[PDB]
Amino acid sequence: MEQAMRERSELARKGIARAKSVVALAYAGGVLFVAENPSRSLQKISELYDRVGFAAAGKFNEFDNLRRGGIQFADTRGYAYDRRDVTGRQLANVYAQTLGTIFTEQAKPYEVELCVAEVAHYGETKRPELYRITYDGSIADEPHFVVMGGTTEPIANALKESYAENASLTDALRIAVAALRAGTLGVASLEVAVLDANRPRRAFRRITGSALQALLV
Amino acid sequence: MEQAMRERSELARKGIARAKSVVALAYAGGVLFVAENPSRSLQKISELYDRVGFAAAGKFNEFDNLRRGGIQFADTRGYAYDRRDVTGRQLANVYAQTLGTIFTEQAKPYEVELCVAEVAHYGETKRPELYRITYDGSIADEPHFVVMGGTTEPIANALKESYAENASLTDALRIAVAALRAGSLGVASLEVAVLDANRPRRAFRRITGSALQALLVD
Amino acid sequence: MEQAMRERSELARKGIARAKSVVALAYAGGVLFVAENPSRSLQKISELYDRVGFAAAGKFNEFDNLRRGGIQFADTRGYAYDRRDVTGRQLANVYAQTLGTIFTEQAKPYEVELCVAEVAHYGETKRPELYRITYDGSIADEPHFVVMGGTTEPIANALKESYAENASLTDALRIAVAALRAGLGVASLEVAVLDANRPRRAFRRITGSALQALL
Amino acid sequence: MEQAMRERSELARKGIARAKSVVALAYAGGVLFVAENPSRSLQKISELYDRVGFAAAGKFNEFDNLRRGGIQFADTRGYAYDRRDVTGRQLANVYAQTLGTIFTEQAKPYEVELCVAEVAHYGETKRPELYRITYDGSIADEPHFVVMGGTTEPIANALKESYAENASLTDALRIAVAALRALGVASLEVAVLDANRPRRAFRRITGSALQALLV
Amino acid sequence: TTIVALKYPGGVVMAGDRRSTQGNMISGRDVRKVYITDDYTATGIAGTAAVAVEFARLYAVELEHYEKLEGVPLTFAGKINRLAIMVRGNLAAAMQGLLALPLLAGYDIHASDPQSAGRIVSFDAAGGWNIEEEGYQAVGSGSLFAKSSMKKLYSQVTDGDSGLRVAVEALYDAADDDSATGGPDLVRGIFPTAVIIDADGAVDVPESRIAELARAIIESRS
Amino acid sequence: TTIVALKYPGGVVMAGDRRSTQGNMISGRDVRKVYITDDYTATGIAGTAAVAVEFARLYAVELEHYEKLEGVPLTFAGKINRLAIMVRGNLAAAMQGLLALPLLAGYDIHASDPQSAGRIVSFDAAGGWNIEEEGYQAVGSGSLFAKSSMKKLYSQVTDGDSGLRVAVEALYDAADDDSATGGPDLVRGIFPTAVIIDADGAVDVPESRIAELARAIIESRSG
Amino acid sequence: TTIVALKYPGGVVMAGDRRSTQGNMISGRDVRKVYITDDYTATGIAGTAAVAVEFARLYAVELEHYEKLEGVPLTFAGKINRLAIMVRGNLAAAMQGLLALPLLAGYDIHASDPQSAGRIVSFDAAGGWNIEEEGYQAVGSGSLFAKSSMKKLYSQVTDGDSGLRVAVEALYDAADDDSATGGPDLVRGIFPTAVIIDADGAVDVPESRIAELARAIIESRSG
Amino acid sequence: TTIVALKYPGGVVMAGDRRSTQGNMISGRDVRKVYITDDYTATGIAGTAAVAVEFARLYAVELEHYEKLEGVPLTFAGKINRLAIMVRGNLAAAMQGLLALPLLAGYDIHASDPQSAGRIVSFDAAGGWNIEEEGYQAVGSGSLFAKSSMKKLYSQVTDGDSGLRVAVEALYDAADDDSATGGPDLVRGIFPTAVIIDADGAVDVPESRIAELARAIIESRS
Ligand SMILES: Cc1cc(C(=O)N[C@@H](CC(=O)N2CCCC[C@@H]2C)C(=O)N[C@@H](C)C(=O)NCc2ccc(F)cc2F)no1
Ligand SMILES: Cc1cc(C(=O)N[C@@H](CC(=O)N2CCCC[C@@H]2C)C(=O)N[C@@H](C)C(=O)NCc2ccc(F)cc2F)no1
Ligand SMILES: Cc1cc(C(=O)N[C@@H](CC(=O)N2CCCC[C@@H]2C)C(=O)N[C@@H](C)C(=O)NCc2ccc(F)cc2F)no1
Ligand SMILES: Cc1cc(C(=O)N[C@@H](CC(=O)N2CCCC[C@@H]2C)C(=O)N[C@@H](C)C(=O)NCc2ccc(F)cc2F)no1
Repeated sequence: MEQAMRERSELARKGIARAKSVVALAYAGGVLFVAENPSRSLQKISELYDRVGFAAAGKFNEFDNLRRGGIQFADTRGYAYDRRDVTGRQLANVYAQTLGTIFTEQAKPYEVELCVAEVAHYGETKRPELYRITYDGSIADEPHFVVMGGTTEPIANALKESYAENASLTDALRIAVAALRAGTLGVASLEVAVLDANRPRRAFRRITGSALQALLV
Repeated sequence: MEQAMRERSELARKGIARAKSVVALAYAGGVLFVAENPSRSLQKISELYDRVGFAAAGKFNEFDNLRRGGIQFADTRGYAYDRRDVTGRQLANVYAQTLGTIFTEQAKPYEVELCVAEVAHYGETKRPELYRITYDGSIADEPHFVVMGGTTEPIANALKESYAENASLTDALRIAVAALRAGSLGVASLEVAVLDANRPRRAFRRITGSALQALLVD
Repeated sequence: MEQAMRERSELARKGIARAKSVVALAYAGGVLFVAENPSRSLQKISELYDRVGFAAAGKFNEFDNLRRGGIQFADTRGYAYDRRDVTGRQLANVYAQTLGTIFTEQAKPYEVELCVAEVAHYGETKRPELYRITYDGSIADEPHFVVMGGTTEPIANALKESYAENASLTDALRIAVAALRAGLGVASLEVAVLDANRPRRAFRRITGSALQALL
Repeated sequence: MEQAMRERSELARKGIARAKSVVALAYAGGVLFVAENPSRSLQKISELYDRVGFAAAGKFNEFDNLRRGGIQFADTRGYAYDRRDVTGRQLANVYAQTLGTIFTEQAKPYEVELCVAEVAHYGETKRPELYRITYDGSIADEPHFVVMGGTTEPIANALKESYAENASLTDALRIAVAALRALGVASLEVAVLDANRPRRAFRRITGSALQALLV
Repeated sequence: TTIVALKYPGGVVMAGDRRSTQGNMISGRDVRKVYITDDYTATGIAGTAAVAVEFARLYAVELEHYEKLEGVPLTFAGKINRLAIMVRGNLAAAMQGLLALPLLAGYDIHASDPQSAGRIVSFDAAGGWNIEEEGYQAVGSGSLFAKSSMKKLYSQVTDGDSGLRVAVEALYDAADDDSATGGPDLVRGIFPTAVIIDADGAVDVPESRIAELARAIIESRS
Repeated sequence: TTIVALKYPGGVVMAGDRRSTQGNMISGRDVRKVYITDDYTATGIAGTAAVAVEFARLYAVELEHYEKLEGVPLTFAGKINRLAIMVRGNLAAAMQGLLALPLLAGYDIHASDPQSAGRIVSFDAAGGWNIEEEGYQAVGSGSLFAKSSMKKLYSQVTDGDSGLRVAVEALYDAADDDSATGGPDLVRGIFPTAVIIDADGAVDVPESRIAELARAIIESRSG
Repeated sequence: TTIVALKYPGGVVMAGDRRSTQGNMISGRDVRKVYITDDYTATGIAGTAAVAVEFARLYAVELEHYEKLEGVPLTFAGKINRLAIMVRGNLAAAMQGLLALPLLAGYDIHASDPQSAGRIVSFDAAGGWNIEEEGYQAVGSGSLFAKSSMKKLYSQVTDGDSGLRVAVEALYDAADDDSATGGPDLVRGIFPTAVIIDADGAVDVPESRIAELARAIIESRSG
Repeated sequence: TTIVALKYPGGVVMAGDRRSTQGNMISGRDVRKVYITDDYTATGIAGTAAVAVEFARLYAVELEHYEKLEGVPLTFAGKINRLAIMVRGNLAAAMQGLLALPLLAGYDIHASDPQSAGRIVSFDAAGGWNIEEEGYQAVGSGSLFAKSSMKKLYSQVTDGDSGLRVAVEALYDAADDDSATGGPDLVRGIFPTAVIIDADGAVDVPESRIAELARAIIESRS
């Protein structure tokens, strides 16, 4: 029993440790996702729902399976009730249940770490919410930032000394890429997006290409 | 768990290492597929959809199951939505999920490596896209070429120092055949095909017989 | 995993290596099947479809299973499309898939080796096709002959030395019986032919005094 | 994999080794089944169909399940087609398939050995056919006799030394009993596939009549 | 039946008659057709008594089920969608006589203005719904009479009290012209039930108040 | 439609017309209704064209399927029973207008006397069959005409040429009295299809032989 | 009901009336029948209020579902096929009185010429669709009147604002001849709803603009 | 609707009208009823517009599906079998009004004689089929008119140009007697669609060529 679960835990951890790292932090305009991703078309950050965003680390097919399941959950609940009943807390909760089931019952555990974020609805005053779901269904409520994958202690500490609330978009971005480096890196090796509390309905936005370049400098 | 996934990984990897080699290559007119293959009718390169092609290394019946599954998926999406909604990205994504599941839950993992390629729709300007999907669901977006099966380091090196994005069909073909030899060769031992971005609708086209001979010689 | 597949592979290979041998070779008239076979009623060679024939080596109940499954496939596809859509390539393809599944998932792997052959339709020019499918679903395209069962090496070499394209029925038959011996009269032989000169059903058995006359 | 299959093989092999023995042989009047059977009411020899008879050695409940499944097969096929389409080779073939499936898949392999025999239809001239299906689905086509169960080699030897084609009923019976000792009416189950009866060839030879024959 | 609902400054009121019939025969005098379905919501239901009550019961259990599972109550929009889905699910039965046709009155705690946050939602037997912008609405065999009354009396609604008065007098006119709607029964002491909902939640209106208003309308007419 | 079948010494012959209709309208002129179902048997079917043809194709596949699976062809009795089972299976559809009423002719290689090995089997829509002992049979909308014709002409049947003559003439009478059965079309060259079966197997009668017999019948009846 | 759509240079407009009935009885004065279903498409459905709304909502959800799952929206063709599939799915209910008949207006961000990137797609109850090439379309009980009116007025459409006036006018005529289509209600201040779509996306038309167009139409047709 | 198909020396031509109705009301002027279903095959379908188009789309997808799965296209006999099966599969819905009656035209790359490799196959609603041997066929509400026209005009079919002209003229005669088949529209410039197949494949006939043919026919009849 306990040996099986220690093995599953280790296989998973070693999976996530060997993955490229990801950071999502609260900033003045909402929440920022910055991910080490050289791919041209395969994405690790994603929209879940109107004000709810998603980012993961680990094995791509597994956390993409989870992203898709989450979009299914969100759209279904929004339809059967109302759009405004879909919340980040809910999706973190279902991811917790889903990953716990996966971790105890599936042939192999998912080598995955997940971050669900929510910003306020348009015109409302509400602190952004970050949640981290680890491979075994553990769920953590985080106030300022979330760090996932690779070697996290360096990046988390970098942020812990450089993170300041109400940061602007460029400041927050540079703090995030700086923390990532502690673990040369520009448009071609980054996937960036934001939950932008200023947009009226769909808050998820990718910042790519000329825009991202402009913001890095 | 650890030993099980350990020797699953070893069994797939070594199955693929003993299989003939295959090369997919961006060239001036689209994508070129060249596979070491002695059969006249048994195929490891195949059309998937209008502008999307497929190549595989490893155990034939397994990558053929996968090829058939992919044709099923593409024809189904195209009919459910419109043909223009089928992309190489989608097929690669579905292959990574499928092969991940196979790898963790099937009696034997599949001894296969897959390449999905896509070229521009007719009249459009879009650099080809090449995707590699390995036995465990890992997926990699690649810029110029993909090498699968057998001993890949030599062939990748030959292409890295020989590759030309703007080569002609003939040039790209002899580059690919050269690299395949450097990984160890005529019409009777090759399967060649192309995703031709110049065709109006279906870009997939095989290059057989005296035509393939013409491309090899002079 | 590695343990299991090693065991399954060796069980299959030992089974087949203990079984009697079978040869199929292309000759001027079509395809010739010759199998060492002492039974008078139990058969190792079979018709599949109009121009497609089947030969198997190993455990009878298992390759008879796969023979019935092939006939099911052939007839069902021919009814669903047209008779001419059925090919040896696709029968061989589905046997590849089937033995692959069997080999990895049945309680015991099948101890069988399979050959599927096609000849041209009446009045057309098409080199015969020969396919060899082994117990793990591996499939091979062969131009001249296919050897299955028992010690395949002596027979394969004998055929490599003695095989000539477009032999006579008599000469192909002699070459075959001779390569077989390297690892035999009427009463110990089952012989059949895919006869490209038959109008629709090419499969024909050469039995009794007719076989004797060519021996 | 090879472990399981070895243990299965020798479990069934030893089971059959311990069982009483059964012989079946072709004679001038059809086919004769003679088995050692102390019971007065439990049968090891059975009619399957018009001209098709069944005999078995080993564990009773298992070869009785197979006997019943065979009758089911014959009555279903004769009904689904015509009576005349049911052959001994058809029953022997499906017994092969079944015993193979049992052998690889059942919780315990069956400890049985089966003989299926067929005599000519009334008024025809057809050599009796004898089939022997072993515990692993292996099947064999026999021209003169089959021995099953217990120590088969003494009996096989006796018959190979004492067997004569077209023997009379009383003689074949004598030789058969003799081979079995290598045994009176109360210890013998004896039946015949009588090729001179119009429809159903199977008839037991029991009690007084059996004694008159043994005398 | 007549169920009525109307918006007044800072709240909403809903009121329903007490009559049950089978054809022409009076089978009940004291049935309740208006239910507090949660702290900020009442549903009045016309149709088959059993299906109506079943709807109210199920609906309240459903809204609270969500609230306990998710830690927060459904938005008003979601509450509407769940009632509407219930009605649509019953259409097949409703065509065979088992009809539940609801009317929703709520107070939206999330709305901007705590004086216009009152909500009245009408439904049709397919589950179609509409949020009533003109201040009042009614359902049931007497709903036309009730609506044509409130059309004239609605200018008198200035607070909870006058709104309840107009609601009970609408129910009165309904009873005057529809025999399937019960009027105030002064002999037995049975009167329409009513709920009023404001920022402080939904509350049952004391019978004695409705009786007072009924006696005042009755006296007024004679 | 009219399909006819009849025995002649040492074999059997089956012929069928070529017409396809939708009410009064002629929708087809060259349809084929008589089919070599295997080396020794032909089935001809009347009713709805799609279901008729479907039956013929599936029944042929079934016989050859048994023969390949078992190494031996079904007995003639088994062939009958399989056709009857198919027919019974179609009954509900047949009552809703998807009708298939067949007629079977063949040569029984396992019969006693090659002198009387020809077989004519008729069916009804519930799947009942009967092995005709009086030498001829017909099915389809023109069947009673063709059978009364053959009732007068059968004594003229002494070999396969006479048998094929009598069957073409039966079809001719049938088309003469039943507008849903087509007669010979001399303008277009379309004549009934015919199978003749003996110990050497079932073979198609070339169109030109039917043409010749047609012209003989016409000229016989005009003068 | 009357819903109209038409193409103007560079864009499309769609407008719908506000009326809900049960038989003769007016059960709604402010219902919304035209909906922005994605950033570049609007859908307007006639039929049973409940099914029509449910369609608009579920369709928007399906389009955004695809966009989130695959990182890119459906092609316009795909969007059409999904609406058609929904309608076909509802057919049996619609033949029992739960009808939803949509009219689709859109701007194709992948069309060749942006000035004619406008798209107007009409549907029938079976899910058959046609992309309208003569520039306008209408659905609902008043769509005949609206379409004849537009046949006469379309030549005046030279831009978005004249397209909006023509759409409002078509709805006016419709309400003039069809009691199940509501006209502008000047006492209550309720007017048709309008969506307009160009390269910058789909935007709701403010009620005041529709009100001005309506009052102009009314004064025009008066003294 | 009217769809026509005819063989000409070395190929085949199919053409269809453009009209869509609902009873007497004209609901479509430019609908397409003839579809290149693969490199050597076109199918035209009469009946319920939605069902006809669905049949063409799914049919071509089925043929290409087989091609990419097996590496080789279905024989012509196999394409016929598959279309037939689709129709028989739809019989139940067809009885209730979702009808789809196809006409198949093709060029058999495996036929013996290239000059007679053209194929025309007609179908009935039960899935029965027939390979036409007399040169021409038609389908839809106007097909009797079109076939009776072609019967007179077919002797003039000596090449693809004559074949195309005779086809368009049959569509013209149909539209002249069947209000559910649309004639050439000169005001709008809408003309029948047409596809021609020979050894080089199946190709769409440009609208302007159909227009020239149309005017020549009208002229010739005035
Ligand atoms: C299929 C069927 C219908 C009926 C029926 O007509 N049932 C009557 C109700 C009735 O006779 N009853 C007395 C005993 C039990 C309880 C109840 C009170 C009804 O439903 N009549 C309809 C016309 C009606 O009056 N509906 C009013 C109403 C609305 C909402 C509500 F909650 C309660 C109500 F009574 N019975 O079976
Ligand atoms: C459900 C349905 C039935 C029909 C229908 O009546 N279909 C006609 C046949 C017809 O119009 N067709 C032309 C296009 C296709 C092929 C075929 C030839 C039929 O079935 N008619 C019956 C009454 C008939 O004539 N049957 C004769 C017949 C018998 C056996 C056979 F094999 C073929 C035949 F045509 N249509 O839809
Ligand atoms: C089975 C059934 C049908 C009906 C019915 O007639 N339902 C009416 C709608 C109605 O009475 N209502 C008021 C309260 C509820 C919601 C809505 C506002 C309808 O559907 N009438 C048709 C004739 C109609 O008016 N349709 C207009 C329309 C079109 C699109 C849209 F989105 C909304 C609409 F109201 N009731 O039960
Ligand atoms: C259950 C049902 C049937 C109908 C109906 O009659 N639908 C009409 C089609 C129609 O009104 N439409 C305009 C808007 C949408 C698309 C289409 C173009 C039809 O099917 N009519 C039949 C009689 C017809 O005219 N069919 C011609 C036709 C044939 C083949 C083809 F591919 C397309 C066609 F329009 N509506 O609901």
